[PDB]
Amino acid sequence: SSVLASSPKKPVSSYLRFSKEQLPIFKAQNPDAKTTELIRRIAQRWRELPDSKKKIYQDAYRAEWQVYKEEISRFKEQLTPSQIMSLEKEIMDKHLKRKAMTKKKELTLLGKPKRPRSAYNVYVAERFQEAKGDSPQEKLKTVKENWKNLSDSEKELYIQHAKEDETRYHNEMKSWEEQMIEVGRKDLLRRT
Amino acid sequence: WAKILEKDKRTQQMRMQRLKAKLQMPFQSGEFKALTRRLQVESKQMAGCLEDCTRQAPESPWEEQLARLLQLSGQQQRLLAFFKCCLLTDQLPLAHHLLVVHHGQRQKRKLLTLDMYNAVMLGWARQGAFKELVYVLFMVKDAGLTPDLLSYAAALQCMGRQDQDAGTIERCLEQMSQEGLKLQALFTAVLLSEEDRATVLKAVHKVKPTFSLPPQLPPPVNTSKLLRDVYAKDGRVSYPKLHLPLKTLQCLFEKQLHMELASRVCVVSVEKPTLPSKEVKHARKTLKTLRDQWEKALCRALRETKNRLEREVYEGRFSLYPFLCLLDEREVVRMLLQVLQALPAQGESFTTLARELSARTFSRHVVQRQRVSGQVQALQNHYRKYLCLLASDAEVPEPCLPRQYWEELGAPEALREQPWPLPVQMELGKLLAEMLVQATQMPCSLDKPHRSSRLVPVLYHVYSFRNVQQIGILKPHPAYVQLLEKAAEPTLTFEAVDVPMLCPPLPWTSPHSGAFLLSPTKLMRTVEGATQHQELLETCPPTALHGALDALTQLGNCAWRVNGRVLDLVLQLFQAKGCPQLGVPAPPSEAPELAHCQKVAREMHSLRAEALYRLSLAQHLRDRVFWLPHNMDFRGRTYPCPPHFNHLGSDVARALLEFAQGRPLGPHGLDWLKIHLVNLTGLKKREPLRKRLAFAEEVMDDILDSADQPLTGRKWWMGAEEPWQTLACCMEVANAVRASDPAAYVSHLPVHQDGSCNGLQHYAALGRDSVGAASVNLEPSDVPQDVYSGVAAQVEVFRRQDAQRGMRVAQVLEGFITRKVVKQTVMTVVYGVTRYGGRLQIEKRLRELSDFPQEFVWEASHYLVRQVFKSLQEMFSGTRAIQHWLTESARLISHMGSVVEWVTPLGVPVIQPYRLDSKVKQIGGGIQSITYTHNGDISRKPNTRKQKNGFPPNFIHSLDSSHMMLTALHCYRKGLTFVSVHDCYWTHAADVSVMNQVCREQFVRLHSEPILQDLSRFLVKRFCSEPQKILEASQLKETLQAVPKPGAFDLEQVKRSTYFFS
Amino acid sequence: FKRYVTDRRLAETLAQIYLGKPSRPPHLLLECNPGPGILTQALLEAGAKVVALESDKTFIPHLESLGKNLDGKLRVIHCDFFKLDPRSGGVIKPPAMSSRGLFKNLGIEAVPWTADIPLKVVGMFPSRGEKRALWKLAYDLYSCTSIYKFGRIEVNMFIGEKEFQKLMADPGNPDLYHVLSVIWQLACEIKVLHMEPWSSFDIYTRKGPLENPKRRELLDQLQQKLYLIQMIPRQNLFTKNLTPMNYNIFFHLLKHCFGRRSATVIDHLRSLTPLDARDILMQIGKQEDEKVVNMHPQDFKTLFETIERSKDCAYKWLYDETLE
DNA sequence: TGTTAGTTGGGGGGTGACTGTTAAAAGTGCATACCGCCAAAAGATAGGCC
DNA sequence: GGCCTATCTCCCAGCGGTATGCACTTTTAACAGTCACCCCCCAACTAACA
Repeated sequence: SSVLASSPKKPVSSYLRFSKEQLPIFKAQNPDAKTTELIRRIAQRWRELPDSKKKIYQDAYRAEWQVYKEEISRFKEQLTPSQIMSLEKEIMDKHLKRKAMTKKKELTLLGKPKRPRSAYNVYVAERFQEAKGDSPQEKLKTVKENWKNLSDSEKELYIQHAKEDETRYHNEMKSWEEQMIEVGRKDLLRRT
Repeated sequence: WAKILEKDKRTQQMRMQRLKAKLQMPFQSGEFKALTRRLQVESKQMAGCLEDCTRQAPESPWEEQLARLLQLSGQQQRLLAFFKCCLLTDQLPLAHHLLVVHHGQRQKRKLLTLDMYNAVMLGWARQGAFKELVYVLFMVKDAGLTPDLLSYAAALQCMGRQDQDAGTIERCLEQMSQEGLKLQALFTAVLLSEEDRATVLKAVHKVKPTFSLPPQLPPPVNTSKLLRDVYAKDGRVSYPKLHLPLKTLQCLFEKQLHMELASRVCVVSVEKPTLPSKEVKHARKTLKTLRDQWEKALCRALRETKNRLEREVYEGRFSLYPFLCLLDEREVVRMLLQVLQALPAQGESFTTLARELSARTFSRHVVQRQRVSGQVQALQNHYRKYLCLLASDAEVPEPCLPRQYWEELGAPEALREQPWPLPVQMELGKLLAEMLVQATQMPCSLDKPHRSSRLVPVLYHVYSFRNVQQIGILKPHPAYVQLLEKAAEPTLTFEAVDVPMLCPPLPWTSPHSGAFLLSPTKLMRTVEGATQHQELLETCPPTALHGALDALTQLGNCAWRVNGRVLDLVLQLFQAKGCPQLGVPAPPSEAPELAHCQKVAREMHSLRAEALYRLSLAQHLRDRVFWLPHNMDFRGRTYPCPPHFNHLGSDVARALLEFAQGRPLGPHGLDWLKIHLVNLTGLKKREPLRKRLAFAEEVMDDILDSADQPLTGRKWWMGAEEPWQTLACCMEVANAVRASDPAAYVSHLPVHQDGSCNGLQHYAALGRDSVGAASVNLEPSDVPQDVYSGVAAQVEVFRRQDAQRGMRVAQVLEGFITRKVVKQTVMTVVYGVTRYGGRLQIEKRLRELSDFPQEFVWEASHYLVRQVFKSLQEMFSGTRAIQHWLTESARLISHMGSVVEWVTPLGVPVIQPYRLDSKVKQIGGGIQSITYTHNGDISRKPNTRKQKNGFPPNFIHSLDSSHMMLTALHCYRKGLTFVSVHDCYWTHAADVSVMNQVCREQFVRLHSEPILQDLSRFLVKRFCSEPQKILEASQLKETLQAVPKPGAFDLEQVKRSTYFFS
Repeated sequence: FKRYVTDRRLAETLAQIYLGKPSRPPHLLLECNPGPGILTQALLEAGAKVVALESDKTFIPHLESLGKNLDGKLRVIHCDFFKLDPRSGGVIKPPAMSSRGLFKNLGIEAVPWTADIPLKVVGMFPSRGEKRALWKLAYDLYSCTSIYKFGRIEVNMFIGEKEFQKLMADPGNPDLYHVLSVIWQLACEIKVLHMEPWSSFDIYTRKGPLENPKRRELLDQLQQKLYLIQMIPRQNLFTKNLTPMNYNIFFHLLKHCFGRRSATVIDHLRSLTPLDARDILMQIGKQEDEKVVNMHPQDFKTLFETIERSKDCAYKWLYDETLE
């Protein structure tokens, strides 16, 4: 029901299928072992073996390429220009999704601002376990109602903790921007 | 809270481990290169040196130094310009980053050259930093390029600046011996600054305290045959002096410096005021608010472009980042706004605008660099010491020419930058043009602003179609044009170069250093073949060009002032409807089937803008003294540097200008003033001098009436051929006669002397033709001779005999052959016969007279030229032989693949700029792909059609220039003011006798030398002394040795000719 | 490099297709080049009159030899059809003439546009510069000058296969679609009457009737096929918006659009007009992603009239006579 | 000076990553052939082709 | 060498846009056990944009 190649079955490449099928073999031979060395053994095996198996796997992959060609031909007979436009739109959406995932991974793996927790955020982080409820949303609602019931006298300590965490965040932020100038993420600075 | 803080600490330490790993990990992954990263400071054989010694980093940076450490593609020159600009912009880490990125890749390492490493080595020669210099040395040896003198100079500068151990420098200088690198070669003939050689001297003095450079004190003297007398110590000489005192000339220099440091001059308009409102204030307010909005938009766009191109410089790509940091933002935006203001309603081409924007940026960079350095103060000191020779009440111990005094004093080097390569100029201009189009935005409906909220561009990109081809032009929105015309601007703006100087211009000491104080100006103003002329000029021996440089300096030293009495009358006509027959253009609004009325308004709207500009500039300089610099084209013809307010032009241009220093008339000056008036009248052209003077005495009352009442009177001066000059002479003669003493009256009015056709005079002198030397006035006679009458008679005879055949062009022209059209035809045939272009002018006269049928003009002109050509063949003898020989030599030289080259008798080399079409290259982009001819292409070959029909007039042009230069240089020693305007010589009325002597004697001394035979012996050495292809050399040798025999005419008789120049 | 008809069967079928049975036989038929002859005899035997227009004076005796009868049916005149009303200034040599004098001598007068056809022209196009001849005819048609000042004249000339294919093209075969096709398909009604190979026609040069027999082998080496075209101008061409005073702006718009073919209509309208392009293209009933290639000629006319009809704005165009 | 939006924490879910062979998409920067005729004078000459 | 063919003023002035082909880099989806995205109002912040 999808124009993209996910809905049909795409043939895995013959050499690629060899490297794929050797992985469970050495997974079973070496249970709970790291695949870091399993794939290295697979690559050593592929580099050591002669080119005749590569040639016959080329012939097999050529046959699968011909059957994939006729599948794409009948699909194009089934396809419409509106379906081509929808396919292009799905490709652009996939590009946007992978760009967003990549930039989020770059933000998380590298140094990232974790902005300070407010007074209510500190109250939630401290007193969430004490509250009792059937569902977590009910627990958050009870914590929110209790926080609204709290007076400013008890809230002064939470505001002080929020201010201290703001100070540590600001210092960590100057250190992070200095370190990231040392790393060179010119996009990861304040604009002004 | 303890657990959350502990988890935060573990993640934080993990991030420190990640950042230490990133600092440790080499940048070998392209996905990381896709992101903007830090600056980088640190094959099988290429990486052999860097693999070990860099890893075990030396504790002592002085070790591993130099030898102890043991035509371009078009893209490469862009990288070289990038590094050379990063030297000036103080961004060495950026250039180092790009260099290491290009060094890492195998595809990008090939196009790097030794100069690109040497630029960075010189960049870190300053400011110390042994580490980076050692790293660049490692990279150079990885590439394999053996180091040169400049690398050793950079290392010496570094150790001198950091003042490290002298034993290490002595070890460095025990190296570089046993090799050919001589030490004195560092200090001369290598382009490095004075601070660089000072630091190298500081190093060498600690190494070798006995190292002294050779002084080379005395300069040489020209000592050629024709220029021996002007450079001779034994003689009596009285050099002229300016009338103003030293303090005034000291104050004018500051005004000129303040005018040239800024790049603009604002001049009040001479248009009639519009002080009544008539809703011009609404337009004026809308202009202001829009022009501030555009300024803010341009600043924002510039900052965004710079922040994008910096990221483009990162990730290892070339871009134009250092070029946009060469100037401040406000100056770039101001230049763009000035360019948008001076935009015609029709629009201009994209490539023209682009170029304009690139040239202006380079000029402002050159001017600003001298401000950030100290050359301005040195120029002030040298100028104030120099002004003693050119001023009154200030005496020099010995008399000498201004160039000799300039160089006798210690002169600053005044180093200048080499020009940018062409692709960088084109891309920078295109980028700024794109910014201008995509930044400016304007309301759609201006009459009703609240009704519409749509925003449209100011400038539109459109195509103009001609034949198959399309030209992309930029056109303003018509509402903007209507708004501009509806408001009245009280101010026009000029550049500093386009305005006359307010101080004596700087002397000509070299083909690069010259007229303007800070702006750069070249001797030869040729776009075609621009590099070859300059290379020939810098190649020649140093003493060759003193005559031309001294003559140009003398022409530049002349002081000028404005004749305001003529100016008042001209602007009186200008502000009214005006009179178009005298020369003042009428307004387009007065003028009125639709296409005709559209075109007639267009042409006068074209002319009136130029008239307005000249009149406004003249009113600006109404009460001031000013100087006009000069230069020369490839033929030797001398032209002023300002484009429109040069003293050349029409009658109204020459009427407003006169001398600033006055000399008494003497016993005989007033007779010369009367003869000049009769000469400008246009009558009595066939009469002796005494008849002219008697006629002037008979028309005394008429000239007095024309002087006292110019417009209300009988209007005699309008009937003259050139009215305004006649009016000026009328005023001067009236003031002279109404004085008490006719002598001892100071006159500031130029007097003109000119031959009929100097080309024919030079042909007659070369061939020694008796008939020609009688036809033009080289033989003494009591009555003048006129060539144009004889040519007109011969053409009339040929036309009359052709008319009987029934040819239409012969019989249509009856009663129409006049002196003026014959004059224009002869001037076209003799001078500027290259690619016949006076035909248009030849058309104009035939169109101007009303009796002629207009539709027959096009066939008529093409006829007339042929006839006069034949006439000039019939009358003159030596002209035929000389033209035939020059044409044949040009043909046979051009067939061999060589452009025509020769040397003037004064030592100036001349080469011809005619070549076939070059390979045109294109630049792609967003708005448009642009195409440009690439100058200096080797594959260009001679154009035989243009290199054949060009040789005979160009040689005569060079002879004209030589004669004028000799006359100027020999009139300087007698204390005379000399000006050269077109074919005319201008001098004060008192001295026109003695000048008339000199102008004859030099003509006898230039033509007493083998002009033709020296060509015969020089062209064979230059062209016919090659053994590579003797097949055509054997044929060309005879015609190169075939010089026409002279006739029977005594040249010395020209000394006694009294109508030779009249 | 000229050609005529010298056979008898081909002259016969051309004579029969030139004149239809309902059409009036005394309707004046102008032959743009009779040549040596042969064809004109067939036209005389058909029954209609002839006005002969021969460029070369050399044939003028033989053409005068026929028509010894005083009926005036032959009426040979010396001029050239394509050099009629020369725009370039100069003396009108006997090959060049003015349409006014020629049609005064013929005795023909003016007839309004919404009326029956005055004349009929048979002839042939030049071997080189068919584009230039078609462009000059279009300039004479859109602004009523030269021949087209009096009534609504047809032409029945011959054309080559390349120029024929470049004309009459549309979306569907999109590659050859260009400006001259649009202006001719709006200007008149086009039909095809007859097609022949080039070998049937004679071949002629300046020295004589072309004697090279291997030039027939060059004719087969080119293998060019010739078409006969009927071009009858349309009655409703001159709409209130598209007038003889407004035709140059239409030509500029077409040349601007067919320059930079791959772009959309909106992108070109951004340069052409200050008004909104989305409004115009939704008003005519079409979409933004449309290319200029797949746009029919009547939508080009409708676009021009839609721009022209608006009276809200003072400035609707960026074409002044400066661009000329 | 007024308006925007994405982070800071909540849990469950699905969805994609870290270890890697395969082998072709896929992207860049050049060089070059080919459309457009927007309509338009006469004569002498030089080059190119047979 | 001899016949015939193509061209000309302004130097200014310069032409743009499509489609094809070819030496070279990068660079991704396919399989999976198991931990990162993304959500939710609460309020606050607030740098950034207009």
